[PDB]
Amino acid sequence: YDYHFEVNGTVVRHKNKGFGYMERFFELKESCDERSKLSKKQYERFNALFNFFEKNGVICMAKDAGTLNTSIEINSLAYHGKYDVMKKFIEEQSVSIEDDYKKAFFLACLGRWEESYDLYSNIILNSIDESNGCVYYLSQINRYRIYQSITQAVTQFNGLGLLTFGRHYKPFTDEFLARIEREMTNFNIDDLFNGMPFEFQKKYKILEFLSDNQFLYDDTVKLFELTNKVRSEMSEGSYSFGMSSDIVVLLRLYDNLRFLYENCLWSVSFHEFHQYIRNSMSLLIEKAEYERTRDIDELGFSFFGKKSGFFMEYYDFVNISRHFKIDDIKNLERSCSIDKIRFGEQEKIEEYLVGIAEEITKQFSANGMNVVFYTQFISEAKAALYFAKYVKLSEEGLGKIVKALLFYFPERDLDIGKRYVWLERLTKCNELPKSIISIIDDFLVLQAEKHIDQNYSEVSSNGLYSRDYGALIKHFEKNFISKRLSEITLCLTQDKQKQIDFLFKLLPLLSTNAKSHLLSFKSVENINDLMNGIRIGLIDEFTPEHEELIIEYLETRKVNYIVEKEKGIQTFSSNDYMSTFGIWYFLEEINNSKMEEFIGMDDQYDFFVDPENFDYKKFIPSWLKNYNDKLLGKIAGNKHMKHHVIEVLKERVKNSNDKRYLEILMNYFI
Amino acid sequence: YDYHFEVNGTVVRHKNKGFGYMERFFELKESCDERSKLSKKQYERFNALFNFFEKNGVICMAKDAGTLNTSIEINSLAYHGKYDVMKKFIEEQSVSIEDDYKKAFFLACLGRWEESYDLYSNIILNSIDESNGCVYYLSQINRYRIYQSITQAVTQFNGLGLLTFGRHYKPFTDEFLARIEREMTNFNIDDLFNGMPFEFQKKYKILEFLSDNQFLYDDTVKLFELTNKVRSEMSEGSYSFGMSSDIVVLLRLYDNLRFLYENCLWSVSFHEFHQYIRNSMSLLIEKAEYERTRDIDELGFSFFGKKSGFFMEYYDFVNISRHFKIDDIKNLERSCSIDKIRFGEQEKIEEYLVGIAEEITKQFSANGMNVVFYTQFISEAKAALYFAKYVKLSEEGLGKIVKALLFYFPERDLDIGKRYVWLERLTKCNELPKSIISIIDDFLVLQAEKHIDQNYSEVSSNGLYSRDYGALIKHFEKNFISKRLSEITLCLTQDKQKQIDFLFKLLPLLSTNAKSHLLSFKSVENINDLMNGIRIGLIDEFTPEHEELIIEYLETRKVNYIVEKEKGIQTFSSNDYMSTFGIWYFLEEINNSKMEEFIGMDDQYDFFVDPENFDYKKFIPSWLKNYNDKLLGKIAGNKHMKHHVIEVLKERVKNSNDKRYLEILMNYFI
Amino acid sequence: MKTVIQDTADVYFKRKSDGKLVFTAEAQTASFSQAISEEKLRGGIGNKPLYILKSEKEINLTVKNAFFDLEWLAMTQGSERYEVEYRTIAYNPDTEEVYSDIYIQFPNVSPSGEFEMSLENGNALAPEIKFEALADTDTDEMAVVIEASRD
Amino acid sequence: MKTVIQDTADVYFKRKSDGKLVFTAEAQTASFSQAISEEKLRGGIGNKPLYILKSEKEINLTVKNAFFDLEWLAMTQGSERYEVEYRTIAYNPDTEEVYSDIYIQFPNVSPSGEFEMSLENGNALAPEIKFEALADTDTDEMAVVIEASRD
Repeated sequence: YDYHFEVNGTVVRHKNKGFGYMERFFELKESCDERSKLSKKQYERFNALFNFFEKNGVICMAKDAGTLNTSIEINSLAYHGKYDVMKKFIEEQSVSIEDDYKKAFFLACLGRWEESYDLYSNIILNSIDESNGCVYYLSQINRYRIYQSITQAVTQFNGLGLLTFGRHYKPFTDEFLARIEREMTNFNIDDLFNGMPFEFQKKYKILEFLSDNQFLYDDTVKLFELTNKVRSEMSEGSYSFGMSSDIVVLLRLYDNLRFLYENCLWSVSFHEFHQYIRNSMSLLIEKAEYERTRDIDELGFSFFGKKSGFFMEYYDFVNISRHFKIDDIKNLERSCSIDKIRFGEQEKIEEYLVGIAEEITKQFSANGMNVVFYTQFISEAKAALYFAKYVKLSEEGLGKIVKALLFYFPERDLDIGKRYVWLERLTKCNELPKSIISIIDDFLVLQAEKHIDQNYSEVSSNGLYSRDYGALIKHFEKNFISKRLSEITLCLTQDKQKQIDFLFKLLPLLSTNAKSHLLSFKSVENINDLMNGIRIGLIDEFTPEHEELIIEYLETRKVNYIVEKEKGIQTFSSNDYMSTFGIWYFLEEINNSKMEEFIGMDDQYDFFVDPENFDYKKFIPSWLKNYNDKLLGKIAGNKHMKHHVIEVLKERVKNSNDKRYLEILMNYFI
Repeated sequence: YDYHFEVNGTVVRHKNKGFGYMERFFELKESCDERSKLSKKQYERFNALFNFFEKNGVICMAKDAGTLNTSIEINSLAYHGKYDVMKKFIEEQSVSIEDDYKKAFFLACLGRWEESYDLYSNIILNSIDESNGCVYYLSQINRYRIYQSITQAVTQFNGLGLLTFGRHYKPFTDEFLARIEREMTNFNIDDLFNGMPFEFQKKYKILEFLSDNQFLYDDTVKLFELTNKVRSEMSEGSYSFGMSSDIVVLLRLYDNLRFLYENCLWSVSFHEFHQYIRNSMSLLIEKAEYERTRDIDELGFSFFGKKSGFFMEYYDFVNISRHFKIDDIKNLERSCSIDKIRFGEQEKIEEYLVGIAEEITKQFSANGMNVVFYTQFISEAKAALYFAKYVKLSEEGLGKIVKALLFYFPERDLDIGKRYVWLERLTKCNELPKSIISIIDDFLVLQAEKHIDQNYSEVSSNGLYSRDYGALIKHFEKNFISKRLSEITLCLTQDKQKQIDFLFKLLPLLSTNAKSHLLSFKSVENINDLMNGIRIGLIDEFTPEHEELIIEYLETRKVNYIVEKEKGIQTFSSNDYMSTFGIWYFLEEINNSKMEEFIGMDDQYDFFVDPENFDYKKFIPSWLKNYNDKLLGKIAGNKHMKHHVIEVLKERVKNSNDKRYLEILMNYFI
Repeated sequence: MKTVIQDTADVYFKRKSDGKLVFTAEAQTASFSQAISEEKLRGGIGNKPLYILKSEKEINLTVKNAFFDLEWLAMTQGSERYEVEYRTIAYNPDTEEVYSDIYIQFPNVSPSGEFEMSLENGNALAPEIKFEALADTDTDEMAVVIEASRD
Repeated sequence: MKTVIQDTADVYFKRKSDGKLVFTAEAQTASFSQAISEEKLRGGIGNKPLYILKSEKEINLTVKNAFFDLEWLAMTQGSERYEVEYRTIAYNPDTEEVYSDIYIQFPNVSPSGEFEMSLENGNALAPEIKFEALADTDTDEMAVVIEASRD
């Protein structure tokens, strides 16, 4: 506690009273003539000290501090995610203990936890007879962390494994867990540093924090202090001269990442580390969002002209791809213009994402499923793909990404609507040439041919299905003939009701001969298929038979409502057409006045069917989000639906932070 | 770690592989017959245990828990802030060692650290005669904490306090400083617990965490995790059933306050503790405001179909006054709409503010005012008075707080403009009785009498003075006209000049003979006469009498601007009179055509006086903030450039969450 | 008795085509949310339509209490997509009497969370798991609610 | 060398009636905020254009150092204003060369120190001090600047 080493890289004296042994070192550093007055022994000592200090990031002191330039460079093979070179390196005969240490860290990173304990045992037994306690202490930490990992993995395996994984998985052998429990039953962590030789405890005080959990604790307390400070700063909208709260956060963040990774300790892959990384990154992106829209009153242009916007690099991409969670990502992007921030040096992030795709293909192609490595990698890959939509990606890279995503990804964590939305946002930034169109064609062919039997039930989180898959293709491509489904239709004789209907929703992607053949033996007038026939306008305008079927469904719905009200039951359905009758009657699609006989059944039905006599207190404000733009245009022309929606917009716009409501108010109603 | 105890009092099996004797005790608690199955000794131990547990609120175990209502009570006289009771209690003769410890804590709370340190030494000396361990450890921690208080206090007195006060108020004899420095030279508290005999650590291991600084670090990290969870459910429209992640925050805040208050520990008066309360409380108000307004389809109100509404109580107000600051209250007000929240327990609040008021009056009435107590009372008094905005005041209470704030509050910590802000801040939610009229009147009188000097300046950071006090008086009731006050302030046989500046000050409360004397004693004309008289009574409907003055002012600013252009020094000139002059030009208040000779030198002037030839790329969003109301509507009736202001307001409103921007854009422009 | 104000709920999960009791009991978190959104996935159509009212819609929910079951766990030790039913009690603010019970059931569900806690400190069990609301083309799905208090 | 981006600033204090000088070599946080907001009444009365805009103006600053200067501090050891003159520089993004210096001067400043910095652990000094923009009743004051970059 004699000096402070600030995050910037300066030195501040704390408790010294005699000679300043610290500042004289930098005095010798700056001077050149006085360098030569040391002997050869002292010269080589000073050279060693110089290289050590330059590599560890210390530069100069405050009284000599000016415009400093700090950087981070991680050479650890784990961070770059080149698993191939790791499985190449492990196939090598080690020469020293440090090589074994790096190998054990590798097997821990590759998810091969089993023999990782064996290598830890080897390094523990072959290290006692030498004077370097760093390796021994690090081995202790690694083996304890591994043991805890096995215990928690077994706990969550026997807890919910049988239900989430489909079938129970026992990757860990019984004798191994029995032996590790027998030898771990009486191991405490609070005494490792105290109960190990004196020399380690004086010479290496610098390794004390790794003993207990207090190192993450003391990182997180400072992180939280910075979170409060930054939040207060955005609330007040002040300025930060010199160094700012975000650069110090980022520098401590990078320094912690580098130290935690390079020295090859396993604690980098756990939930608390995830929270640290996540809250730091979330603060960074949120402040980047906020600084974009600073008002600037009289001062900003003089100092910060041509705003140096935050540039997101590969170092800023891999971490987000690795640790975040999809729920957290959709939490964050709803409060920021995530599209706006630039993306520099796309080549290395491209190679990163292509690497994920290729090793995903290699892993899932093999019959050997390494479940242990499988657990902690799904979220990594999903976050990588989620953030991959925010970068222009090479055409060959796009092809690899789409061919991996549509083919090799499991159905377990990727619903059909999920996969579709993911690919849609991916294609938002990149064009649609013949390649990715061809992969989507191959995929829809594969899913269509897999559905031929009478028990291939299909599910989706949103009931999206291949309908909108084909709709996207029709939205980009125009004359797509689909010789494959054309042949499939040519081979579709009869007694394939599920197969016929599912492809029937893919009508625009068929050929003229294919659609002519499919028109026969087609499901004639199913009410749901009436809705599907006028989804986009297959049957362009309403026919009287369609209205008769609509009134039949309305009678069924009203008798069902009577039964439910007798039983006191309220139902919510994804196939709620209740709004739809009111909508089509509102815009004169149907001229039948029988719709008024069902007023009071559904709140949206009442709102749309009877504008004059609707109870405007029953107007849920979440209904406007699901209306078309021209529906919003026509809703601002009728006097009945005018006096109240303006007030509703007025009150939600000040009682909510949802910008879509503001857009609806601004663009259309005013 | 045998069992994990919840914040609500429930217990769950943690490390039990045998008999769950919590379960046995719980089933014995509800079984009177089994209670009677114990003899007198065991029955007495059982009932002592029952009293102790109900003091800690141990209710039951998890699986039998239904609805639980844990009580919250603080008996500590310090928490209630009865300082006179504290002085009376210490004044009594010492009785027992617990009494000695409590009275030492009382000295600490009132601030007299000098004597309390000696008392702590005395009790640590005399403790050996009773063989009690807890007193020993608490006295050690108190001594450590008080030494920190002293050393930081004296260092900031030497460093900054001299600049703040102007006089070096040394509160300690140097002999005491030498004593405390000599006695504690190389003591590190980490081994304080480690050195106390083993019988203690088998008995009082629980109080260990209080030793190191982690005693706050643990709860800080846990609270930060709860904040993360709360913000995670923040922007999702969440509906968490039962004990939601918010109630636990208030529970933990209360239990931590009870632990750190009722045991007579001095860690209350530091920043590190204050962080806990300020953050937990801010989160409470945040989620309360969120819960106030939301949208639901059918089931949103079905879940937990009631809300506590965060009904604030006297405990909450004590927290308000104790652990916040003016700035923090400011971002609370900016963030949440505290004005809507409901005030509960309307009675004890006036006891609290009356106690604060009388403490101020006795502190600053006689020549004896102790800087030691002045160190800590300022923040609490400021917080209480500043938040007293929404209290429903009582006649005697409102009078007491008002003359307490005006009369006896130190003038160094607040200037006249800020008193002016604070009184309206009190009067916002209530009316102005004759009592307030009389008190504020007398304050104006003796304050005008206070500043009449030769070299005094009466500087203010807000620029508003007692004339504006009279202005608010009139704005609520102008029937009272100045009685003899203008007479006593108006007796001047020419005499000096500063009283002349405060003479036209109080114009709208003056006698008719007083304004006749005004007319005799020089006319109504000055550069500051603009924002003095045109501020109060002249204002409009004629002002060509100052056309020569505005021409001269334009000439001065013209030579200023041309010198700036020649040199490049720019300037600023905050009290922008040309702004008011351009406003006059726009508002038809100026018909002369020589103002067009001044285009191109001021941003607002160019925007105002030259609608046709003002470039619109030099837009300023800060002007969108304030505006006006009636002339804002006038300029909203614009024809040529109606769309540019609307467009810039649109751009700011979409890109900013400021509700006042929305109010300005929607109320008049729409 | 001063100010906490607590309540309780009850959570059940079933399985299709069998009367199987394989799930936890009592939700400490019981966090519930509803998500409805729309995008430009149909930024262009052949015009003259009626509408589609896509609205996406999504429901999320999570619990953590453990000790799910042991007998049926043994029988499964040697894909119906599961079934969930809920029981909650509502009180009248005027009387605060036990008079109404709320019935909630979702036919299709999917518990999909991370299969890794990876925590340094020993936990008190409670493996929190989130749930999602699936859908099929057939009919209904999502929520069917029955209201008690026929008094 | 990759991405940090740092700069510096200079802060000079002075009290009137003589050319006394305190200075801070750096100002780490240096939070600068100008707040302009209005107030609540409804006086109205049609023949009264409000023209308010509530100019008011209050400025918040922040300074940290370890230097109070030794000459007269020891003289007082054994209310004439505290004016501050900020010093700083600016750069041209096209050239990134030292060509411009910026001077900020305030002629009415009153230090506003909060007297409860007292904390739990020994920190790296940093006695955070905040100021406030004061104003007399005469005219002008506060905002005045000097601009370099003549070339």
